[PDB]
Amino acid sequence: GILKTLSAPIILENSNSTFTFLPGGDNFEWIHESIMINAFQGNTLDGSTNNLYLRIYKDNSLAFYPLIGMNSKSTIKSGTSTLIFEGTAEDISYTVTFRLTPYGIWFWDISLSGNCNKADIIYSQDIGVGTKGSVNSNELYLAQYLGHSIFQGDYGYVICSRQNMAQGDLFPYLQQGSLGIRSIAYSTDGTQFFGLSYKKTNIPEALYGDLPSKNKQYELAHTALQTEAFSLSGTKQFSFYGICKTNHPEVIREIEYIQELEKAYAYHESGEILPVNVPTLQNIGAPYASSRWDAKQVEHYFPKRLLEEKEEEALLSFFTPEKSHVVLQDKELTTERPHGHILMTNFDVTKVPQGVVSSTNYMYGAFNCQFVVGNTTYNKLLSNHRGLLNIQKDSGQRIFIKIGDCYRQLTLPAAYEMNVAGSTWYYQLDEDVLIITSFAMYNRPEIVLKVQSLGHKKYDFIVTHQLTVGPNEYENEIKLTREGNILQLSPTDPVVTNHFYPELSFRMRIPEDCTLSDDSIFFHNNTTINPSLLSIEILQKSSFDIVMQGFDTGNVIPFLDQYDYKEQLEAYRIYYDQLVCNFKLSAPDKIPLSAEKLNAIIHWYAHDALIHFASPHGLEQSGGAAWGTRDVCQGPIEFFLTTGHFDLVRHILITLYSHQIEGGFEWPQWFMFDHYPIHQEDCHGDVVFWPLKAISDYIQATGDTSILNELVDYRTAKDALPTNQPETILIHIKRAVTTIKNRYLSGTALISYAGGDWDDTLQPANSELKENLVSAWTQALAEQTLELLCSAIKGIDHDFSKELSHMANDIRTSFYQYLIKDGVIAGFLYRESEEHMKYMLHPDDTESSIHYRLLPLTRSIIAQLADFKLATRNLEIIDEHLACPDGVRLMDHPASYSGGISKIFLRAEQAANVGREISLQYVHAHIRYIEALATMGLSKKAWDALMRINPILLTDYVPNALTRQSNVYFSSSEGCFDDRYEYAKNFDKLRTGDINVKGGWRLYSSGPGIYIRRIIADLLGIRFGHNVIHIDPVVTKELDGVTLQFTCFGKTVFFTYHVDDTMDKHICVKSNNNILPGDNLNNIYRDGGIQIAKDVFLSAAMSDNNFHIYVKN
Ligand SMILES: OC[C@H]1O[C@@H](O[C@@H]2[C@@H](O)[C@H](O)[C@@H](CO)O[C@@H]2O)[C@H](O)[C@@H](O)[C@@H]1O
Ligand SMILES: OC[C@H]1CNC[C@@H](O)[C@@H]1O
Repeated sequence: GILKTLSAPIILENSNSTFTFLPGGDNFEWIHESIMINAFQGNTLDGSTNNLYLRIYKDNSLAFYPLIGMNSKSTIKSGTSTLIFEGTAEDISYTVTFRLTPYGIWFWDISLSGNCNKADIIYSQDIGVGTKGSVNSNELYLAQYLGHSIFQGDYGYVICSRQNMAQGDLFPYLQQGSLGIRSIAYSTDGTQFFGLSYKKTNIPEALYGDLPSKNKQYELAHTALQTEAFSLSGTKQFSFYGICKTNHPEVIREIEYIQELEKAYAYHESGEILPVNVPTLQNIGAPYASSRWDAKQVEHYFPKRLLEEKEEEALLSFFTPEKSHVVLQDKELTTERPHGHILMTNFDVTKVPQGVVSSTNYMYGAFNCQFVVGNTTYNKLLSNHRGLLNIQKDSGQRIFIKIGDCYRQLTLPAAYEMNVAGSTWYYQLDEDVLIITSFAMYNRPEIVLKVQSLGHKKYDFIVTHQLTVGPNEYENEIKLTREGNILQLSPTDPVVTNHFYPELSFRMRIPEDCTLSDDSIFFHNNTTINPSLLSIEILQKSSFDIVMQGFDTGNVIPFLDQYDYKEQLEAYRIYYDQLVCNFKLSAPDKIPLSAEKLNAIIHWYAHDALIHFASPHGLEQSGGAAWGTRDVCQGPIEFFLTTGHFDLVRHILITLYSHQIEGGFEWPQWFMFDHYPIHQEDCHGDVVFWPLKAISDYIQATGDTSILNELVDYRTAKDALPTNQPETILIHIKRAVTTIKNRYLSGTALISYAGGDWDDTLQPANSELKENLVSAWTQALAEQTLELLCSAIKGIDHDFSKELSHMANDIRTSFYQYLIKDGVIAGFLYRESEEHMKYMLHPDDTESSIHYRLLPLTRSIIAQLADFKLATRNLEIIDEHLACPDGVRLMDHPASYSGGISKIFLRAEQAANVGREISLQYVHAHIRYIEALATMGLSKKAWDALMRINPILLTDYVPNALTRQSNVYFSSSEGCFDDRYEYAKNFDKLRTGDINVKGGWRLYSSGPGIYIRRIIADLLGIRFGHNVIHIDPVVTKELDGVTLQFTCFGKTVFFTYHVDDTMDKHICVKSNNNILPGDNLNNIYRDGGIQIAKDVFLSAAMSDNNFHIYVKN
């Protein structure tokens, strides 16, 4: 069987515009010249996110009715550019006329007939305002750059929106308002309209009240307008309108296009407008959310609880001794981002993995989205999760359960339990509990769904699956075959449609007695709308399973007889223990809370880091697949070096060097690491340093200078294909170093900024800024990297090593000579020539509102480039200008924002949303601050900083932090500022904790891996070198008497810490009371740690594996 693709059957056209709808009149794709206007495509079971609601007020009730889409009771007629919806709501008769005019302008003309005392209308419209590709790739991201301006016109509120992030070359625009009726209130974000409560109730919260009339610049661009209320006795008529422009290079200052709007309003099509068939749902009800569990029920299902989070004495979340994290219903209804989880199969940890199976799931009944095998974008069976509030709830795998006469889609459970192997949902039903589990198999490319009635009661179910079989829903036809209870799914025309994985297939094992269809079973007349919705009806069962297999290379394996969760959980526990070298903190007395948070989080961060490495995607950032060049060089390499996964790092490095670009001899920004030849050949200015630093770190850790002699190819810039001109890794390095030498500004060793540094929002706004800026952060990184390379290469190429030392020293000299003034490292220097220089992000830049930058302060310290005086000053500057309760900030003031046009920096001046790097607390940079503090031996500050970004019981540690998912990494911390203007004005509230702060994007980040390295290597102080162990703790007094279990060179040992201010030496290490000999480490800021030979360490370990570490702060 060939599954066809969904095509929207209602197609409205007019000059430069194609607006399509599903048969219920739900929005599908609204396109004006290449610009997609809506944010979300409707689906055949939920409809679309937009609507028009009639509300009727009575003395004892408020009622609300959708007028459009499949949830209205509307009949529909269509012409070539017009739709007419007709129906009744109570005893009001209505018509809604949709018009698509030639002017990139549309209208919803409403007509109401009847008799009632008080009514109003709410207009509701999700908005994208980007190319179709940008919208599809990430709606949240696109929304962040969509800047809303609010005005009063003739008929109250009008909302004008400019997309600040370039779409092709264009800055597109929307305007929305009302005509013939006043819009008395407005909102601009989906969180305002639907509310968090929607995730349980399935009712938009705003429908019960008044819109707030505030512009919230967040991730769910969603315009709502509320009319003045009116009585009806007779007929009343009025319209809403929209305007789309593909390019509006200026900032928005006023209502525009008034004359065009008037011309468009006179527009009517000449053609006939004829009835069309509207399909209707059959015995399908509203969604089903579980009732909440009370304290007694929680206690019964979860008797053993740790790290309990409570708010007003109600339990929100907790951890278990089995290493699970459990989230109770009330917590999800208070987190702006939805609780979720990524499952990933195990792989051989000595090699770069391939064909790794992954799946995403979310608390609110998204049981399996984005099931993939290998490439997370292309090698996909199930559609991605989108949005935040589950308005569109048809993606991936979903479950309907028959309650009374009606199938009801499961949404919000009573509890949601995550472990590294699986997720479990607990739904309270009438006198029963339904348990759903989606879990990864060990050693097999499988995810398994199990459904179990606890009371062994029988139910009817429909399990739906929005198929892709490729990167996107609705894009390609699918080949589906069935042999008994085994389905096989694969792309049609696999060689051609997939040159690179021509054998890509999937299989599903389905229950014995089930029937198979598309969405036809949902509809009264059995009409198929979406043929790629794979529906499985399972009648009168108390349990069932669906087993899902992925094969990137067609190595099909038979299904097991029994699929047991517990066995997988046990195998994954061991794999994750080994991955972190059996890390475990203990004490004989009460373990300190900080240590208890580290034991709980270490395995969660290891999982996040391993995903970031092997299966590169996140929760919000679903579109990844590739390795970022600077990304793989940080989180994964630092994680793997810390835990002794050296063979893996070697293989990563070989793969990485194979992706260096022929000719330019830099790296791409990102590249696929599988068989897909895709990369981004244009790079930022810092990227080149990262593979150089990483190979040098690898060489220092292992002594494996052999890597330098490996013969390794390059890739071509344009088509990302192998060049078949291999050279030694040493020569790869020499070529990359030449690109660095050629960046010196003339007369100096100042490294030109080029395409930007670490901060992707700080790309230069023009070519003069690109050529003439110098990033002090980049300068410091260069110095550091070239010094590290010098050492790594010293034994192999004496001469190149001397040239590397000269470079590093000249860079060092220029750093001190040009980038420091009055003891303050400037964030940037602008140097057109010796005669025309200007500091930026420095106190001398008195024109600017920004006078301090974090990044150079931390990197200069990490590298031991900053002398003690400068390091000490750096820390005072942080304390006085950058330090907040939620961590250290990237600058002392926000980047400029003046309506979206860039002057100096690109995305930093374009983002309308206070979030991501624009939040100024980008957690990765805070982690480098921790690293800097550790380098300086400042244990109190370091451990305090470690805790400020630890999501476990975060609200207890940082009182102004809003709670968020406690078992996942959060990438940023942003003040609750609705727009950039308020953010600038009341910025200082961040320093003093007088504004709440909330978490950013989850999971996908270098953070988890570099956090793990801070914990183990820098703070606990256990680091590895060539046949040596380095012991160099930076611990507080509360770690006195605490022990770390850690596997060293394959031997489990126990490091017990003693903090002793009265010692003579800085450090002493003892086993069986014998002092271990070794040499002192080099550190310009404090007394160094100790280097102990591996044979010596291991010999002591054989007699007594309890090492006692005496350290003086
Ligand atoms: O997706 C928005 C996000 O993109 C960030 O950049 C990407 C990076 O995180 C990822 O590792 C690679 C490979 O998939 O693609 C991109 O370079 C960017 O740094 C952020 O500013 C944006 O928020
Ligand atoms: O701009 C800060 C960071 C954002 N995510 C990708 C990283 O490579 C980058 O440094």
